[PDB]
Amino acid sequence: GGRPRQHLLSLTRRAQKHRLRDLKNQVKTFAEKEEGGDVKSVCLTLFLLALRAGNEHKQADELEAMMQGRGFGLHPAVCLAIRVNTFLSCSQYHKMYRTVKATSGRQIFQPLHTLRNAEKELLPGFHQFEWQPALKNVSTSWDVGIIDGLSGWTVSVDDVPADTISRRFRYDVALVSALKDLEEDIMEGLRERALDDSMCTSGFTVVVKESCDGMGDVSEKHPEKAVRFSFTIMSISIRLEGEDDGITIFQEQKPNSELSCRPLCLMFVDESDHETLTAILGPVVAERKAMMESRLIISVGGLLRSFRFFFRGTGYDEKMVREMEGLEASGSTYICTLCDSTRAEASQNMVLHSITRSHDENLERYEIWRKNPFSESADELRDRVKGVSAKPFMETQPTLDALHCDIGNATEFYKIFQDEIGEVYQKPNPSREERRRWRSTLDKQLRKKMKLKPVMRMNGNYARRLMTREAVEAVCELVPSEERREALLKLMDLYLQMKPVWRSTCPSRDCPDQLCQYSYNSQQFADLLSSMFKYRYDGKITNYLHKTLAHVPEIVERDGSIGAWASEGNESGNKLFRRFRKMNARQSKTFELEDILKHHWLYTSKYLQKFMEAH
Amino acid sequence: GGRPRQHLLSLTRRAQKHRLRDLKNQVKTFAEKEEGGDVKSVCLTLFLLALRAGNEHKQADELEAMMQGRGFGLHPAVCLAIRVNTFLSCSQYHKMYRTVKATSGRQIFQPLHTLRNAEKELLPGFHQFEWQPALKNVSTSWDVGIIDGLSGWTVSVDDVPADTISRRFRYDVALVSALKDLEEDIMEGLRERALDDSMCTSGFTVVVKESCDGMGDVSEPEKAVRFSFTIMSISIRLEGEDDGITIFQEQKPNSELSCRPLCLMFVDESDHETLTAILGPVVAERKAMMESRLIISVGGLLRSFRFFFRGTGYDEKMVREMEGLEASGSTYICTLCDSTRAEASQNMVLHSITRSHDENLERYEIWRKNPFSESADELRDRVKGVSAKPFMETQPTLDALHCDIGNATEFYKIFQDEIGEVYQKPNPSREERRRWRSTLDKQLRKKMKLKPVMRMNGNYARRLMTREAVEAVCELVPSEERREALLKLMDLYLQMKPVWRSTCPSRDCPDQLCQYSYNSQQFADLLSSMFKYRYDGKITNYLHKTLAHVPEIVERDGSIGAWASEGNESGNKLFRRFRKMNARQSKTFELEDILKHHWLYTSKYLQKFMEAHKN
Amino acid sequence: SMSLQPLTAVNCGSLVQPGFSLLDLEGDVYLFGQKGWPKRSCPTGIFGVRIKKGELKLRAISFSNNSSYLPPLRCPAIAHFEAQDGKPECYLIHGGRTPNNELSSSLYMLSVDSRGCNRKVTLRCEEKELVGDVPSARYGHTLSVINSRGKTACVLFGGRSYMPPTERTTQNWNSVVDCPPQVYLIDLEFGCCTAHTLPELTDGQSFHVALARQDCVYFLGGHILSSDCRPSRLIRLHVELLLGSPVLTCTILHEGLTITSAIASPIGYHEYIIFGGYQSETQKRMECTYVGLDDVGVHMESREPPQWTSEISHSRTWFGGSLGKGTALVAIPSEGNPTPPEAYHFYQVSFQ
Amino acid sequence: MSLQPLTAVNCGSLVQPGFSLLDLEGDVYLFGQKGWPKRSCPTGIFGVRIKKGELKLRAISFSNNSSYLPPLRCPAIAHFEAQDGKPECYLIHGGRTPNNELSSSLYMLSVDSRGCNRKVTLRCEEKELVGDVPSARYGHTLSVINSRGKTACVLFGGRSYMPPTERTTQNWNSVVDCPPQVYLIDLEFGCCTAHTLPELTDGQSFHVALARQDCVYFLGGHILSSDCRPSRLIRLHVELLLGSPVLTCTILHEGLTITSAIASPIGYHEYIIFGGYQSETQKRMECTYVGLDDVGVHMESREPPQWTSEISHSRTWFGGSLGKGTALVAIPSEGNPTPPEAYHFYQVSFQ
DNA sequence: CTGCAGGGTTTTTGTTCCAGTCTGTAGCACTGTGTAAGACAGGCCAGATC
DNA sequence: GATCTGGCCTGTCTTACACAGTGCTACAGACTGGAACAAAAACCCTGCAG
Ligand SMILES: [Ca+2]
Ligand SMILES: [Ca+2]
Ligand SMILES: [Ca+2]
Ligand SMILES: [Ca+2]
Ligand SMILES: [Zn+2]
Ligand SMILES: [Zn+2]
Repeated sequence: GGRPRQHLLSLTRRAQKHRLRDLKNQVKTFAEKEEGGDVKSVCLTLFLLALRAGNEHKQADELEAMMQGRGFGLHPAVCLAIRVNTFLSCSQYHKMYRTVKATSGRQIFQPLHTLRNAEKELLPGFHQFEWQPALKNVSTSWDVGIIDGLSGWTVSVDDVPADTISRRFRYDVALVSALKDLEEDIMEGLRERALDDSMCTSGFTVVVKESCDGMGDVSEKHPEKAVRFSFTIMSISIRLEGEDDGITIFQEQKPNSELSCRPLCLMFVDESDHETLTAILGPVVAERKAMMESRLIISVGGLLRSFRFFFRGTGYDEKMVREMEGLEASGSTYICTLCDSTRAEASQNMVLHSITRSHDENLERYEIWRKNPFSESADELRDRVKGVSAKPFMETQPTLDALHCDIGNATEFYKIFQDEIGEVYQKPNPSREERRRWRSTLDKQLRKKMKLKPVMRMNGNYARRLMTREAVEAVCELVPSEERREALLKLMDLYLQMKPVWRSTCPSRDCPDQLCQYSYNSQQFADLLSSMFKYRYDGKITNYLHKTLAHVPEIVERDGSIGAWASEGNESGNKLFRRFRKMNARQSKTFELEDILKHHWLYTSKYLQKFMEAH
Repeated sequence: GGRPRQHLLSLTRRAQKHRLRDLKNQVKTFAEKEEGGDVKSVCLTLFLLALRAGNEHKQADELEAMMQGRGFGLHPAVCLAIRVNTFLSCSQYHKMYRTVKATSGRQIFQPLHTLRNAEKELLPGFHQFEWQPALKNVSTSWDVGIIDGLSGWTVSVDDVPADTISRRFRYDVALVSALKDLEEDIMEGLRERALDDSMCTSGFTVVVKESCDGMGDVSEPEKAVRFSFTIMSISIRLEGEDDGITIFQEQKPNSELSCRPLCLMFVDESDHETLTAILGPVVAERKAMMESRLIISVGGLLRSFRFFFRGTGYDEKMVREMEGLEASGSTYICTLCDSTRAEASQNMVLHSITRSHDENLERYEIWRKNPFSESADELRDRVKGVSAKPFMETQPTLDALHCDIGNATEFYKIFQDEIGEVYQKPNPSREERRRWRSTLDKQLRKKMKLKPVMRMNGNYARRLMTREAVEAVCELVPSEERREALLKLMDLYLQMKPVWRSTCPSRDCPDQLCQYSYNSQQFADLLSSMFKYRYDGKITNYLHKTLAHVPEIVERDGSIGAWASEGNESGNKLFRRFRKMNARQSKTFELEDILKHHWLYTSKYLQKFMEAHKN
Repeated sequence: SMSLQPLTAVNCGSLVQPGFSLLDLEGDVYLFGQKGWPKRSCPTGIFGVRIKKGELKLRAISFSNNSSYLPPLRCPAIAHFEAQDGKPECYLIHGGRTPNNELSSSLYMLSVDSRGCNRKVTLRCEEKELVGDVPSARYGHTLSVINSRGKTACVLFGGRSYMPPTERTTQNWNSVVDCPPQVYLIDLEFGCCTAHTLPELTDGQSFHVALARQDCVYFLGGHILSSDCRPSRLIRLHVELLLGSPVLTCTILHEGLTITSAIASPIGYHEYIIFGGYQSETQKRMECTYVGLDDVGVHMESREPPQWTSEISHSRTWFGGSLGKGTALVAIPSEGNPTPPEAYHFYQVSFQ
Repeated sequence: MSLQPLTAVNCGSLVQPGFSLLDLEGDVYLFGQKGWPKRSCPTGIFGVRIKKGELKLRAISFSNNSSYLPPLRCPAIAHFEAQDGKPECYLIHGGRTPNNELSSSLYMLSVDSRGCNRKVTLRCEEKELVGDVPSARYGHTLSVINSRGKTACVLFGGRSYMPPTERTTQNWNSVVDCPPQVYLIDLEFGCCTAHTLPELTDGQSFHVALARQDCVYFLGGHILSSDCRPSRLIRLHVELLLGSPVLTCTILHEGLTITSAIASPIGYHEYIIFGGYQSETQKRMECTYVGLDDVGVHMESREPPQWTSEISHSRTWFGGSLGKGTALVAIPSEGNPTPPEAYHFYQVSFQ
């Protein structure tokens, strides 16, 4: 008969060897002839490919990790990244940490104190530097961390209150933090571009983008208004040593997305009151002005290397732009921000313009206003000085906005439709309710054709589903005359033709065909407006019209993009700020923003997002 | 020629299968010829031998623990424990997870959907059971889960509308879930008592404690009520002369981590209608449940269960509102005797327990029918304060927390009256009352450092009854006699506070219990001697409670600090924190989320994964 | 015509509950039924009503010694017992649903006994037992008195109820089903009770209004839950009290009306005008309804509806009762956060 | 000696903690509007009128012969007496601007024409300064003197930002009293010259002055460096010993300690005063009446009008002078929420 | 010898289809929150007026 | 020489609206096989190139 067959994994390893000696020696001689006797790797690959037969990837991946080295512990860096990236507050961390730690026998996470120790390498204040020449009226330190913003108001009762609350850094140390962070990426640009290392020590140029926006009435059950002033690295090119008009090394690839907008200052103040805003932002301005002259020295990759700067101040909505620039607010006679036209001198001539507006000449105009060396009259002085009223203080390249960039254009097309329902050049005096009747019939028409329920005000999505040759033809169904229909078709066709040019990121790379052909297209546009629709723009024009027909090509030639400076991006980070406050309150206002900024600036570094693989 | 063949550990799995095809089919034929056609165990044993022949024993032992023993990281159960025990959201959890796996392979945590499948093991509706005998007027179902709380209210606007948002469990299923939770501890208890397991499957005994009191201002309607219960103790009766063997006794019942939620409703505790209209089904459950024997397969053996209930943890206001007695501080105060208000002043201490729930019913029938044709208040006397119909049998006890806070506010206003020389001036002024408020306010602001609120919490009381703080307060009232008098009062109070705070006074302080009668008696004689000016005939409720009834209560019950209501009002903080960071959020769903989370938050099969692997 | 005036209650906003009733005893008007069990301020629940200078005031009522006290029912039935031999003047109440949502199923004969002194009223009750063969517990029905040459009795019909006690289920413990179409001929002395079936009573229903005269009764519109519909038919029974079997017959009318949870106003002996309740499950009626009746027949024609305010024509629901003799009280559930806490504005309507 | 509340009807959000006021030819003019002027009003000078207890406002304008003025915050005010050659005027210098830079440029403000319909015209001749010019500084004071017999002007007080050699951008909003050297201002030529005396041991701020017949008397103030609130009431005597602007000074004993004063004269040289604060936590509450003659100043305390409690427990306050024993004060109005009108007004008067 | 064009060689890697199987993510229903576009009132200035 | 109203201008509520956060779910795309195949990497190896 014989001994009954037992399952091989229940017998001792001696009986397993007895019953598997045949296959053991077979695989031995097979490995000798095929792979040079590498028995362990061959039996590993066979065990794996047998595991995947039953679609059981999991345990095979686990054991694969048990092989080719080990990853028992977690890099403290990634661990701090995982506390921040998820808004986990301190004690929350400590709790989950104790849990997992004494769960299974190994220190998978790192604990608090070592986390914070390793973290202190990432805030401002950790990489010494010189400055050539030494800075103009600037502190000498390089470890000075989070300075309170108040900037030493003697708490004296007599004067303007010192109750305002503020926390920030020193601009320079912030810049050096961001750069010393980005060492990995700059060395990647070096390895890609195939450029020397001993001959890349001087000719750098970093473009740094400023931005400031108000932020209203932080909602908390239990200290409402807020202002956040931040910057963002944009590009770094080479300049050594021949012609090299420009060789970019690291161009940011998600310009606006709040993942890259490093906060620098925060103040429980209101967007409105010029006073306290300047009273804090002064130091920042002083540094900025003082910095652009000198050049910067920093060790990166062992070689101390040089850095210059140019600044593109863009990130503001028009109110802030008038404020810093000194022009009225807002629906003024000096409607533009680059030309000087009123409404009218933009109405007769629309696009045949030239940008001249500049900072130091605004200073000049202001001095002229104050002294009035020609002793002319009030409105005389206003017009002869081009609407400057107040001594501005901060250089801002007053660029067009990308975020709206349409909403005036939207509501303008909306009104135009409502009027082409009507007959304006036959009845140039419509009444109160007839325009409403026409609007309602237009809206019901659209609702029946393009599924766009009526609105009160123009969001983006509304406009984007509006500006369609399809919606054009659908609304044309309503206008009677077979003639003006095709006219506005030509109109909206040109407008569609030109939209992406300004909402682009790099038309010099994206779609240069319209860019090169743009100016003539804008000309045809203005022609159609003045010829077929003069009834409405005799002397008054919408704000954004001046921009969108004025300087878009000239601005792009000045810079080379539009969206790559829109503060629309910063408007995201408000979601961050508010939640951070809701989930990492201290909470006394003195340390409230202290920790807010600490955690925020932590959130916004490359170093950690690189550990956000999800790959 | 031929391309050089690289090491086997670098090739792709398609190229690896093509390189190994020969030995792959050879291992297939060897497994099929000699091992019953199972290649998986064959290659497992082969990799085992190729490792163990290399004396790299750690890696092979870890592999052998991974197979047939659940390695695969840490656990699904511990994972859910972490995910709840620190409030991490679902997006939060997944973001942590895909990171912690992305870098540092060998995934530790588990994805979400595996926790979706895991949760089905701890909610209600999973472990089968039945009643012996079957249950009257309760459904035959057992696999149901979270039930819409209305009990299926007819929506017809003619009747009272279904204006309420409420979800709950099926009380019996909640019970069986909590019991099958306590299986680990009951098995260890059968161990420790040196008791058999296959035998003694007949005399199990469970006691259940249940409480309910909501909170105000849940907003930014607005109120809520929370009815929850907690397994208290569990003992065994077999089989005769043996009075019983306490198997498990809850070691920290007063704290949060044992308060299983069972119903929640957006109702006020005031409008007595919607309250019963919801809580009805629980009433039917309780009533029909007192008799039948429960049967669960715990520890492999389906064993009998009985039930005694002890309804305790309602704060006094509701205890009236559920005993239909006059609301609330009228001449009838003692919830346990027939005593008047004044008959508690003439005699304060010598009273017998008379209140019998079923006699409250049978006397409410005497109220209604009036067999002796008595007038209104004569009948109020003849029934001894019974007005409404009793609705829920509450065991005749009191809470610890609200009783001691009432003592705290009583001694608070005793200070606010002794700071006035009121024993000479019998009628103080309201504005002088407010100024005595302010002077005692700065008094306790100078020493012991506590703040003013218009309504009081627990720490205020526990640090408010101490002797050196009394001497910090005695330093104002001028007399030398009254100071020593009420300091003797504070001392005698410390002779008795942990007597009702006792968990088992026959252990913690039998000297303070056996002398309790004499302490209360000296208390009463002092009130009659030196403070009779205030307690001529007007007494406060909690004072009578703590003075005349404590001894018989503990003598019959076993403790008072046991059945206390600490957990409820304290964990409504956790309710709030839940609705904050875990809601859906939408009315009909806020609960069906909150309840799942709450009942999850409180299972031993999790809490052990915080303490048991902490020490 | 008919007219409305916006009122305001001075010191009462928490006694009136979604359901209540109204009663006239000897020209004197009494509210009934409060939210929450009796407070110490009034151990009765009955309240004197008053409407002056746009203000709504209230007062407490009292009882005798042989007067058993009454639990605060919410939606009972009502029928004025005509003041006659021997004991005027009763006002029967039964049996509604209780605060603890049970059903009392108890007949309470309520009347006035003495006065004053100073506008003061003293009442009594006799919770009468039912010998039978009694009607079961239920609610939402209505009943009225009849006289058959010349015996006098009182009869009920209708109502909903909880599920039968066997099939009752803890997850359905609050749903309700309509009563079986069996009418109960209620003697008062003695308190005998007898149930009667009607073969043409195609189904039970609820929430109907009805009135009797000279031993013949007409039942108006309510609701049937079988189809979730509201029949606009009308029914009529011709019944008398023959010794000793009070033989009874009933039959259908061609067309009645579609009203639910109405407001019954008297003007005269049997001339009534109704203020309407609800048309359908979400659309309430708005118009009046005059109904003449006699031994020739019921003769019916609409009336002119007043001009409602913005709120009542835009609120979700309303309810109220009649102060008697063409005078009435209504209520609107208010909307406010903060609560005023006046959740109920008050209007008064009348005739001419 | 009484108070009465006012009502900020509208235009309330345009008055800020610090500002100035000028009485001239009836109409009183507010100065120092928060933020740069709007197109609502180009100049910034507002005309204020008050009827039945209302606080209403109207805008002003200039001729072409005029310069346009920055809305300075805490300048120094000085009344030019009406006589030859060009009466009459008010002098301002130099305060801080809505941008925290500083003027160092006095202006000579006057009225020009009216009405026709009750309307006013002004001009603003900035007077260029040769010297030895004063450096920009604020909170300081100026005064006018007419010394046998030509008229000139005297400056004193002031803090600033540290000189731009230790101008430190962490402290870039510090302050420290300028070295106390008086300056002498002739109208034309603007022969500005510095002087001092050893008695001028240290210089103060927020100290209201008062002059008459070229013998000036300095009132209570404060010094940061020593953190004291000294009592050093001073007298100083000047005269034009051409070609020498000879000066003499002397300390006097009695000097009250009251900061941020509110000066409303009534008599020829009689000044009833409020005073902002007693100590840098505890405000002053009581009034003050000040005589002075060729013998000298003589003190007295009149009756304090009954401040409502709401002002009594304020954290701060300030005010200005409406003229003739009557004046205007303001409260930072704490409301939950803000109205956003942060300033109720109570009116004050004499007898 | 070099030089490249490209012939051989084995070895990556995709390559096609049908039945499963896991999982990562987008879509859905949902009311709290900031908002800025617009209705507006109400005040002011010039025009017609007293 | 002083008063009254339409046009209009500018600060002010207010209210539609996006949009963000959270569980839940559904679906789609990566994962299993046998043959039979271009197309390329880089060793080699010839063969026409001086
Ligand atoms: Ca903004
Ligand atoms: Ca914004
Ligand atoms: Ca309570
Ligand atoms: Ca409470
Ligand atoms: Zn321009
Ligand atoms: Zn008692």
